[PDB]
Amino acid sequence: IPEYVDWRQKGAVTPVKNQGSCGSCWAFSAVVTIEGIIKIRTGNLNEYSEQELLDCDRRSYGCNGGYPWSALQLVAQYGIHYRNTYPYEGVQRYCRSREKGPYAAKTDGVRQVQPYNEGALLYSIANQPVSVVLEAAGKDFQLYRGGIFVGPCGNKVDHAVAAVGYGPNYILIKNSWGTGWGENGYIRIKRGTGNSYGVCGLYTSSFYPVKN
Repeated sequence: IPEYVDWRQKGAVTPVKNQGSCGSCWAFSAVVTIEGIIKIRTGNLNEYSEQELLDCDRRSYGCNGGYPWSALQLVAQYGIHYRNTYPYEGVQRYCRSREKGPYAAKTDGVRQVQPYNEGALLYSIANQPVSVVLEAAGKDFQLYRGGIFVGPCGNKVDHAVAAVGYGPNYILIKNSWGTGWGENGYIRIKRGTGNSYGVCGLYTSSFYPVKN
């Protein structure tokens, strides 16, 4: 695997989104990975619906939070429409999938990255973007304006995000707080510190879609 990976220089990442007030980060995170794998397999970059996971994953708690792994199973069993067909509302409605016609994409399952393992995360990112969680509740995280973020933060992971690259000293994260946060919506979190949690808990639970 190479020293730098940035899926944006491969055209596999869509613009930065803003989830709003709704605790819909789990849905945001999942759709990053799905836009990623479908580009990698088909050579096309598409935007998919966070609002359909919001409404339709039963497992997760709508605007109160939820699970990128439940969302990514829903897309493996059923599929997902495009974003322009089932646009973001930032409120949980009921599941409208059956109304919006046949799914635009379906994936073939979901895998877990082995947790607490920087190298297994780096090797997964070198393959495609990955859904990751971290502790975002801290002020230092919220106030982040750019540079390689080192904390402070703990590991009471609370927020799902997508890892779309890495370098020698960082992992490159697409967040869902719009472009005025961070580096135009992105954060570079420090890696290689030897905290098996990863900085802010980054190594706690990572999942990626499987598409043949």
